[PDB]
Amino acid sequence: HMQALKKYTIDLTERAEQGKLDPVIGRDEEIRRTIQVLQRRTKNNPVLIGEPGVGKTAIVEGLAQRIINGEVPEGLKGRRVLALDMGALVAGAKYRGEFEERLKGVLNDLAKQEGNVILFIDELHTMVGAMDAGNMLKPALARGELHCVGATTLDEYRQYIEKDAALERRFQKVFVAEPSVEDTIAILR
Ligand SMILES: [Mg+2]
Repeated sequence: HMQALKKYTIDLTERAEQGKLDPVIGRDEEIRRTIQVLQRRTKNNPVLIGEPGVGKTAIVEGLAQRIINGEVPEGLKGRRVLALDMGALVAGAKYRGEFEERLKGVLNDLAKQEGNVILFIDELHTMVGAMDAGNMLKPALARGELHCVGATTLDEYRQYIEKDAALERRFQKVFVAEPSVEDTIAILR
C-alpha cells in the first residue's frame, strides 16, 4: 500500500531522521510562517514565493527538521513531509497519460493519509497550466485530501494561481527573499 508515495516522493522527514539534511540558517521567520499557514483551517496551503535560487526548498527541509525535532505545534507532531519527485514521476513514463496516472496514484495515497502528510510541490505552476493537473488537484485541496507547500515566483503565482479561485482560495503566499551572503556560505564545511 502507498506504492505511489514510495515511488514518486522523497521523504524529507525521513532524511532529517537520518541526519542527512543540512542545517537551515536565517529562515526562522519563514519556517514559522509556513507552519502557521499549514495549521489554518482554510487557505492552509502555503506557497513559498521567490526567484529561482533563493533557497525556497531549504525552508521546506527546515520544516521537516523542526517536525523531527518536535520544534512545532502539537498537531503537526509526527507529520511527514514528502517532496513530489518530478524526476521519478517522469522516469520511464514516456507519455503524459502515464505521468498523469502516476500523479493520480500519489493523490489517491494521500487521500488515505489525510492529515498525516504534507506534500511539497516545487514549481507548482507547472502542474496547473504552465500537463495541467488542476482538475485533480483542485478537489484534493478543497477536501483536505492534499495538504501541501508549493513554490513559485510571484509572476508565476499571479498568472497560474491567483486568477483561478479554485486554487487561490486554497493557497497563501509566503515570501522568500535572497539569503545573505553570510548565511549562504555558512553551509560549507
Ligand atoms: Mg529555490
